[PDB]
Amino acid sequence: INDSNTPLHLLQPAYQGTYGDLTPEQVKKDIDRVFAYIDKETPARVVDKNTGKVITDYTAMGDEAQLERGAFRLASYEWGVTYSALIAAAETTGDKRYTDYVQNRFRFLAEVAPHFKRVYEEKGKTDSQLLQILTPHALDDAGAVCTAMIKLRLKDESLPVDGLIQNYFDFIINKEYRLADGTFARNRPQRNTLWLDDMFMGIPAVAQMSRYDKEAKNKYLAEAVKQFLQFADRMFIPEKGLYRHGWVESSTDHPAFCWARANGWALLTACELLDVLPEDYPQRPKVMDYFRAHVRGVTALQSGEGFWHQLLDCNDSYLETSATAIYVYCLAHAINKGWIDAIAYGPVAQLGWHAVAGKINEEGQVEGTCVGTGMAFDPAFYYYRPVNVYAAHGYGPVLWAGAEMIRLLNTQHPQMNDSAVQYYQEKQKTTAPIFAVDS
Amino acid sequence: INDSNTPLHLLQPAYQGTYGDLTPEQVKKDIDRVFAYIDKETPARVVDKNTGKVITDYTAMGDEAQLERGAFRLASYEWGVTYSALIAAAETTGDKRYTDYVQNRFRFLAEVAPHFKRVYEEKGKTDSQLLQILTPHALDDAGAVCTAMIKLRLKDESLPVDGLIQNYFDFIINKEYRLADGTFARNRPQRNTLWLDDMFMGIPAVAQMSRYDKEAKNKYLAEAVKQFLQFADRMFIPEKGLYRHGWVESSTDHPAFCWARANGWALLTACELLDVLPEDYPQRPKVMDYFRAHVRGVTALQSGEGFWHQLLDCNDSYLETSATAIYVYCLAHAINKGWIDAIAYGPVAQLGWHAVAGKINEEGQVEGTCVGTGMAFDPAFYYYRPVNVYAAHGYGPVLWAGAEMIRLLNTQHPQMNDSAVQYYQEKQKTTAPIFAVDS
Amino acid sequence: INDSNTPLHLLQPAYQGTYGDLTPEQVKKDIDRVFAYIDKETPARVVDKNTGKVITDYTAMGDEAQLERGAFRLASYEWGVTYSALIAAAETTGDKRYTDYVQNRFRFLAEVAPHFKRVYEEKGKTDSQLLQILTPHALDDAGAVCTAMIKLRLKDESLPVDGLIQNYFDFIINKEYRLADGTFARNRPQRNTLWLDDMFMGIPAVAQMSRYDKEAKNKYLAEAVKQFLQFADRMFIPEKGLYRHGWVESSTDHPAFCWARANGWALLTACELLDVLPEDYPQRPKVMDYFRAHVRGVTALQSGEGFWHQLLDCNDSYLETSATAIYVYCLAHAINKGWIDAIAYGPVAQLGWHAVAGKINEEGQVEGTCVGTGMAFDPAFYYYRPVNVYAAHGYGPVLWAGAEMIRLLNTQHPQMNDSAVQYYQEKQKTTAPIFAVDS
Repeated sequence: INDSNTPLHLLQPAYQGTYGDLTPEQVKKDIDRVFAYIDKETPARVVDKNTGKVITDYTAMGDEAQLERGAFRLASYEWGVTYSALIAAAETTGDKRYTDYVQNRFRFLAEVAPHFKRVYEEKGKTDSQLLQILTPHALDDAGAVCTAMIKLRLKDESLPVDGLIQNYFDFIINKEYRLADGTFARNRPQRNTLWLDDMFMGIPAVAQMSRYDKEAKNKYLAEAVKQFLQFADRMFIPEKGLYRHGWVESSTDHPAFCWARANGWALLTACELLDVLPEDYPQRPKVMDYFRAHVRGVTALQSGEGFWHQLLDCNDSYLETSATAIYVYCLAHAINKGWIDAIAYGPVAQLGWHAVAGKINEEGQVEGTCVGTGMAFDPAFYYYRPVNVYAAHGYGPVLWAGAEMIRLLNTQHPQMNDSAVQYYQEKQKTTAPIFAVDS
Repeated sequence: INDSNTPLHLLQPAYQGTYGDLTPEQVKKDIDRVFAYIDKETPARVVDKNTGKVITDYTAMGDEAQLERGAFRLASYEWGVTYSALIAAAETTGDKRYTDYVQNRFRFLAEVAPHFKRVYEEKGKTDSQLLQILTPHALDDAGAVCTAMIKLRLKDESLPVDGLIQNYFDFIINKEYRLADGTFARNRPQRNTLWLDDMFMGIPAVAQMSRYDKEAKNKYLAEAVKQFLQFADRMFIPEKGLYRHGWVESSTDHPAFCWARANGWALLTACELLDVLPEDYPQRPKVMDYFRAHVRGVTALQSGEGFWHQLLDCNDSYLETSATAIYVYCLAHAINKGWIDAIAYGPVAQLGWHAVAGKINEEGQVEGTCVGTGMAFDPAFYYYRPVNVYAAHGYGPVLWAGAEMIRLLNTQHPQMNDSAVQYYQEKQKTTAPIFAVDS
Repeated sequence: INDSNTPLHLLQPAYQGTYGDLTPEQVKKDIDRVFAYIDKETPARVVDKNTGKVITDYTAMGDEAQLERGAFRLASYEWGVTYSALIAAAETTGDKRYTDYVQNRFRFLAEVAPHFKRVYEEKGKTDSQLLQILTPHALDDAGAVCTAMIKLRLKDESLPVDGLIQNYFDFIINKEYRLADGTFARNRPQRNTLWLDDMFMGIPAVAQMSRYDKEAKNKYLAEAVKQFLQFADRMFIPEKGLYRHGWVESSTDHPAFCWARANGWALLTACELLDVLPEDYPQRPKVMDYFRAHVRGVTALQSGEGFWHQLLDCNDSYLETSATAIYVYCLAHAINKGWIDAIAYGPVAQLGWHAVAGKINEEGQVEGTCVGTGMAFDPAFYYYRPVNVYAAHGYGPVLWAGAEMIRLLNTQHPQMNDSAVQYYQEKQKTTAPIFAVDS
């Protein structure tokens, strides 16, 4: 084996993860494993908190009743993402089990919410999970879930979630704290702080409400855009093509910690907003320009393992799964929508999927996901955020990425060429390992 | 332990070093350990170089006499930093032992210098340590020590260091080699070379002399500023917010090796100069702008361990203690002075202190300090500079950083919020792990 | 051993590879080891492909005849580089063995080519290595070899390579696929793709043909420049000072994978072109500006080990030998030619040579060379390219770098100063470890 008798250029590279060909059947097998797992870990039942006995007489129950505790909460913002993912997966795969799940959980929450409200009113206390639904106090308690409920209800008028949607959205649009200019804000950890996460916690709900409330379509399109641009003005870093995680209004400098998951939330927000805006919307160009600039900054920092780093621009920080999945979804979606180039980005998405699929264990858990994480102004905090299989943030994104990869693989015609994944818009009529595209 | 039954977001991160709360008492305990150590390793006595017998009849001694050799030289530029550090520490802590040390060493050097001069004149030879004091040949032999002597003498007219100050400063201002435009320069390793280190070796002395010589105040303020800006024009790299270690006038390109300690010296020079300049000094804005830009470039490159890298912009180069300490001092000082934002930078300084305190061993030595280091035009030289507990460069900076951290902690009200260090200007009236700041 | 009794600043650093002084004799010893090895692995004989029996009656042979297979192919583009390297090495060292080798191989190929053509015409098949020579189909099949043949023939009118040169160049200039604007291009892996490698596969041949065909000098100088600038417009990344490996015309974004070897090919192309252009050529300034900007971008990313990384701007990608060697050649050449500064770059080249020489094993093989590598749009492909001693790409560059380092060391007067390699244009009259340059 030498230069004269071997194509050294065709030697099998020693990848640590998987590389190369991907079939939509394999992607579906993997999201089905995650789906089967989360299905059994998100029970839609009321039980006695002391004995675990199933409660079915909701009119009679009291402060002993709670939602059965599986590994993941049904109405956390993390699960808001899962619900949106499964709505999308039903569409790209045609597997109605995915939407049956969302139907079932939403109908269950709609059914029981009023009874728990009555318990709270009579007893002064109830399941803390129900207080999140009934009395949200932050966009984290409302937006992602509200967004998914709007999406499904617009596909099914029989879905009885209007009461929940109105409650959630009344909080978002009328009660949530904002800066003087209206930008969704927090007073933690500092007064008048913007969190990159709130682009995603707040904007998709507003964008979807423009579709749900006919009377307020223009008003909500404009508010969704206004939020987007008021956040991006302050938080985007044009020199890097990345967003800072936080921005404190009083601070005279605004240090950038380009945390991967929140950068995922910003990329996903652009996708959610661009899914709704009319193609001739007058501010669409500015939003699209921001999206495209962010795509370029994020993708340049993909690691050799296909994952992205916890701090995106710090290649000594750990590789994190949930952000990686979010980016894969966004990139596949943007290619599918015609927003970004398939030749340039298809292989990025594909490699990212290989990376993510390698973290779906035999049980269907998603490994390597950063746990719930707030805002810091030092790098040690970010570098050392724990990872755990039970961090709920991994699940939605993996499902959504898989769903979108199936669409991408069913539309495009990727093929290995010279040992590299290449995207082709027409099927190449060759099995040669190295080839030129015909005229 | 899962998403439903655990706050995974409150799990204890597996830090390698310490993180979080810091009390001024702990900082003081640590600088006291360093102080006790250096006190016993910097003897202020004359001994016979052959027998070690203590010499007290200075009028009678000859070329056998030398300063007793402890681990660290009393009048090296490294110890010039230590003296300035201890002057500062006495002020922020109120511990007069720190200034007693400086008083003692300076009075000893003032006392013996004239006798060693007489030995040199009569015998043609004396202790090489005394030749550095009596006949300096480089800013390294004069500036940092002269600066500290001016600082203390202005606080104590009984301190008999005027002869030493005049000798040192005559060298600096009249004998030191300069470029055509007056910028302090060297002819090593190449003709007409600027060393970033000389910002610190030369400028603070000139700035302090403006305070010491009433007649020449304006002249020395102007020269200090002129040096600063003539160095920064050539050596600052605006695209990085960092300084190059060296600049050779003849070279048509000026490669940047952003060596951490010398970048510390440049940051410290800005602090020393800004401590002296009137707030309405006409060139102060340009100096402040340079300082602020350097702060932003340095802080962005802090590692996940709180240390900075030997080459700042090379995250594969070793983490170095002395530079880290210098940055901590500069950042705490700038916050204390109102030059930079506390919310943005307090946690940077605090993490850096945790990092540094972890390198103060039980003996009181400072580990991980880069040894004396000249100028190169290749990266291997910088990457492989040895570290040693006896590198004197670590001591001053750790003491000075600790002193300034005590001030910072006694003024600000930092507190953990959502597992991250946050700086508050008013004490928050809560022990909740996660909280919003009140209106 | 402490601060008072030891120059800690003069302690021996624990380098992993070699550092410091380099003699032209040592460099020559190392290239002689590589040369002896490749000499025995590149046999210039025809043999029966079944038995290995040497064939000397070329007029009588048939489709059984092939070039004897040693470890490296005689007319691959990799060996085109080797031939140019050895022409250069003969000049800087005066060792005629180097040019005797090239003479021998070129005369052998000139002698046998017509016989193999006759076999191909009569039998319909022949040695695939001869089909590359006789019927090139890509610049890889022609340019580098053609370039070397022109170079030697212009030094020796008796070298009977005009038929091969005309055949190769007819392909390059008239048959090779180009973009609409004339830029040499490929239709793999995508339609209308530019490969950074083709700067080197195509431009030097065109530049040399301007010297070989008197009638077409102006025409070929202009075409060489036009190619250079049409490639660089699209492929250079001014913000990084680096080139992207690929550029697909249809893509709306052009992702940058700054692959080290192809960046070497672009740097080498500038050297080959600048060797030919008149110093008053009207577009020379634009070419020189591109060269100088690339020098600055490449050199800033040299690792602490002296090697450069497989993806230049990804410090977590492997250190690669062939690119490193190419850069060393380019830098030494540019210093020797007066194009870049010796003080700034001599130590870069010198360290790079130490790095490369450490990969020349006792057998004379070159270790750590990336195998033949095509174009990807994901980083995993690049990060995981295999390395192999039989990758032919290492040999030419090491030889050429060594040859040019000998010239550099025989012209300049480098010397250790303060433990760092420093370049001096006049021999310094001192053996002191640390010194100032005299007035």
